[PDB]
Amino acid sequence: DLKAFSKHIYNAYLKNFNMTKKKARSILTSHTAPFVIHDIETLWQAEKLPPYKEISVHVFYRCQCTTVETVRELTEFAKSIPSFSSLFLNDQVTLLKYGVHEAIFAMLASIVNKDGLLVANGSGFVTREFLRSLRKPFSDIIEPKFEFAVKFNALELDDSDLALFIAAIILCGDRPGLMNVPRVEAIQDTILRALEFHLQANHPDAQYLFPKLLQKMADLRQLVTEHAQMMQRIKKTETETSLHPLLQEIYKD
Ligand SMILES: O=C(O)Cc1cccc(-c2noc(-c3ccccc3)c2C(=O)NCCOc2ccc(Cl)cc2Cl)c1
Repeated sequence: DLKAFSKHIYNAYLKNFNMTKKKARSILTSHTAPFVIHDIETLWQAEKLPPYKEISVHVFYRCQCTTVETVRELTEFAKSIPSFSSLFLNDQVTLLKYGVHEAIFAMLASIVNKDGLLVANGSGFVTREFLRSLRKPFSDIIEPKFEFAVKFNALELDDSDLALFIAAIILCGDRPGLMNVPRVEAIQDTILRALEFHLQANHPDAQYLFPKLLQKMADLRQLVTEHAQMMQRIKKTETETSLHPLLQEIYKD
């Protein structure tokens, strides 16, 4: 039953991610106010990490922290869904490795907002204007994600949808190096059907939300590809930086 499949996943989502969209959205609106980060002053105030010699590189190390923690929650999430863990440990790793960042930007969108994004599970808010004022290499690597999130959040999906959405992303039998490609495709088609079903149910007036959402899934594949290339260049031109060994493993390709 797809209805039972969409709920089981949704709960796996509720149990593995610290920041849900429901919560994030209310903060970015009400309840209590986050600490705004817009310069050396405030960023440290908020932190009151590898060796950094400037603000830009510093923020670079921040994002990594955010993405490492997310890769962790995503692994736990990806494991909470039975079928996935049945796959060979290798492929399990493959799926995560190549789909990890797509799952990250899609969810981070839930934390994003026109003027900035929430950090440390809502504790603070890093303004977009601050990010645009960093050395060219770093300023424009974060920006694309802002434009993506904004358009993405527009489809106005909720955690119940996201749960399925990121599942359909992590379980992509199209990643390079999969052993049992067919079994992955099998699992994904179930997810995609639970996704299909669920949407038409949860958002009945959004007629093309599904084919439209699948496209956003494509924009992410593209978004990450460009991101990896920029990571590449930051590794090549900003010899002073470095990346968490975990990210070091994911960016081996
Ligand atoms: O490649 C990695 O795995 C890590 C990495 C390295 C360099 C740039 C980005 C990257 N490019 O755009 C994004 C991005 C932008 C807007 C919304 C969502 C994502 C991020 C990203 O991972 N952001 C999360 C942390 O946001 C933080 C946290 C703390 C601070 Cl003080 C500042 C920032 Cl901006 C990620």
